[PDB]
Amino acid sequence: GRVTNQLQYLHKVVMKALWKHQFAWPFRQPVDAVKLGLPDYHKIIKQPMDMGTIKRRLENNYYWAASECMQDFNTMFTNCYIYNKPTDDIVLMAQTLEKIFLQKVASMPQEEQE
Amino acid sequence: VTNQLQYLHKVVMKALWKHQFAWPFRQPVDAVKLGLPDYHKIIKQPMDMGTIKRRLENNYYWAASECMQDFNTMFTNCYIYNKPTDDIVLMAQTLEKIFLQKVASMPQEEQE
Ligand SMILES: Cc1ccc(-c2c(C)noc2C)cc1S(=O)(=O)NC1CCCC1
Ligand SMILES: Cc1ccc(-c2c(C)noc2C)cc1S(=O)(=O)NC1CCCC1
Repeated sequence: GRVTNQLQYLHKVVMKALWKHQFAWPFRQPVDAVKLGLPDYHKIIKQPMDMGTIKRRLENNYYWAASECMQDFNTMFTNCYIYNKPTDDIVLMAQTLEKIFLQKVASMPQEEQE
Repeated sequence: VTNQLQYLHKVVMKALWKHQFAWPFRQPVDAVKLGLPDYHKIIKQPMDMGTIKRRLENNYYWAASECMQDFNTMFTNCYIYNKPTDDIVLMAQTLEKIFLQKVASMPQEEQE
């Protein structure tokens, strides 16, 4: 990967806002399926993702393009909607964080420049 | 009309609308037709491409982020309502990836 204007933005503007949010705590580290008593979690969710993984990937220059990092955010929220029951609080927490994500993504620099 | 909404109409909706996986999303979920009596009990804001397109055509949106949320609600409903193993979820995941890909290249400063 590399460093771009868009990836800096996703790191310093989007991720920072999401990270500090009051609903963000369950999303800051990987789902610990053992520590939460969810033996079926990895049977259902084949691609785990979390903001700590995404953050570390931004810090180590893992992404080549902004959309790659955006895909990871989407996977994180998608896993949550897919695995949990519609009425679970975590679902509402993901939706709120996801809306902030889309709002902030709308204001990202238009041309990806290294 | 803003620059961003025209991008969402001409680039994003254009790509998504004509996709081979788009057909289940082109019109509102018809719960009677699809035999899903609990659909509207679980899903409280139904959303679909036909609605989003109609809205883009009739200048309903005041901001790009408002259209983006609709697209997002449409996909989120799908993941929340359906079983993880259903094909519709796969189809939604594929469309949403294109959405995000295109959205990453949208004009940045929403000017009227
Ligand atoms: C502690 C925790 C962390 C992550 C998850 C989680 C995420 C995120 N996505 O799926 C699951 C399951 C669930 C949990 S939890 O143990 O289910 N607790 C939830 C109650 C309401 C908010 C948190
Ligand atoms: C025909 C149809 C249309 C819409 C849905 C749908 C959407 C969109 N979101 O939730 C449901 C349920 C489901 C169906 S369906 O009847 O479940 N058939 C699907 C199987 C794979 C492709 C079509």
